Amino acid sequence: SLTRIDHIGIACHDLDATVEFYRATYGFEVFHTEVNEEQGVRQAMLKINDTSDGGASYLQLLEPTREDSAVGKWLAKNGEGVHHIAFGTADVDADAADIRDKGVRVLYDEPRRGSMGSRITFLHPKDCHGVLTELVTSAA
Amino acid sequence: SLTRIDHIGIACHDLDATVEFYRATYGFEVFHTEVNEEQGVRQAMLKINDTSDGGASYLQLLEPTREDSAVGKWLAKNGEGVHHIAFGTADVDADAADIRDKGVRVLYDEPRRGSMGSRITFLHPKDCHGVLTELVTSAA
Ligand SMILES: CC(C(=O)SCCNC(=O)CCNC(=O)[C@H](O)C(C)(C)COP(=O)(O)OP(=O)(O)OC[C@H]1O[C@@H](n2cnc3c(N)ncnc32)[C@H](O)[C@@H]1OP(=O)(O)O)=[N+]([O-])[O-]
Ligand SMILES: CC(C(=O)SCCNC(=O)CCNC(=O)[C@H](O)C(C)(C)COP(=O)(O)OP(=O)(O)OC[C@H]1O[C@@H](n2cnc3c(N)ncnc32)[C@H](O)[C@@H]1OP(=O)(O)O)=[N+]([O-])[O-]
Ligand SMILES: [Cl-]
Ligand SMILES: [Cl-]
Ligand SMILES: [Co+2]
Ligand SMILES: [Co+2]
Repeated sequence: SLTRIDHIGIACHDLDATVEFYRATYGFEVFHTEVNEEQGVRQAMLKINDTSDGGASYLQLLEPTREDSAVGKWLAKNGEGVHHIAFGTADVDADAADIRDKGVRVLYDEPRRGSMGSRITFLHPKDCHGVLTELVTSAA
Repeated sequence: SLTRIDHIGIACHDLDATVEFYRATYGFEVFHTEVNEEQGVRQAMLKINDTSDGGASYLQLLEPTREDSAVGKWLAKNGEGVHHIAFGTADVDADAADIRDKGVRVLYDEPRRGSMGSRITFLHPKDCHGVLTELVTSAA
């Protein structure tokens, strides 16, 4: 089952500048930073709250590491802003299979590594009324 | 203080069809529906989780009631997808004044009515790295 909003994926041109914006404006602090070279992003997670399923909700700020990447292509076309939304589940493999069986395109055969060792997959935005939708199971 | 992600505002052409998509695909159900004629939207709130500040996190699906509205203009330009993000606070007036004092444009002098009697205001996307950002205090 999808039991929380896990995060909002926000694309930006300069991760350090946009991190500073969220810290200065709202008092949000950095929970974690990492590079995902497969995905072609440098990311920062800002934790906003805990959630009733035992998880948490974050802002995931993403700067592309290369133009030839999902986020690099998207920023070039659209400018900075919301790139995707992510829902948390205790079983991404099972939930992804159930959604594949409804005819919504699941972009990975098998979940891939995401933030903080999580396992993630994506649903095609053109099957989700224009919203790139991620499914995530936390490593813990 | 901004203590939760309150909701994701998602624009759609057909509220009933997009509600059905979220119900069929993810098992989300409708928590509330209402029309906001000032804002020019028909909305449905889908509750995803409760949050550690005592509040909750929703998907807010929005269909325009008129072309000449924030969401009608935006859908015509961009197609369906994420329109805004909303953060919850126990004092929208105080937090909005603190953010106005940082030079981020606050679009209302005074918070206006939002979902379920909430009081809301917005920050200009061009001051927030491309993200239309709402601040909301729940009526309870
Ligand atoms: C590490 C991690 C992350 O979140 S990494 C996040 C970055 N990685 C990802 O996004 C991977 C998944 N995304 C993708 O594979 C691709 O970007 C998509 C789903 C396949 C689209 O790739 P395409 O190469 O087909 O892009 P393309 O520009 O060709 O566009 C294909 C269609 O999708 C639309 N589209 C593309 N990106 C979109 C987005 N982010 N949201 C909504 N619509 C989108 C686009 O406007 C076009 O619509 P249109 O036909 O109406 O004009 N984490 O830890 O949580
Ligand atoms: C009831 C409720 C709701 O949430 S009601 C939600 C619907 N209402 C609202 O959005 C009200 C707040 N929004 C607004 O007043 C306006 O839409 C904005 C902030 C002023 C923009 O209005 P404008 O008439 O200036 O729009 P305009 O198309 O002229 O565009 C002005 C600039 O803002 C950008 N922009 C417009 N809408 C945007 C959005 N949703 N996200 C990001 N960028 C946006 C746009 O791309 C352009 O950038 P560019 O210059 O780089 O091209 N609730 O209960 O929670
Ligand atoms: Cl890596
Ligand atoms: Cl009304
Ligand atoms: Co993500
Ligand atoms: Co809203």
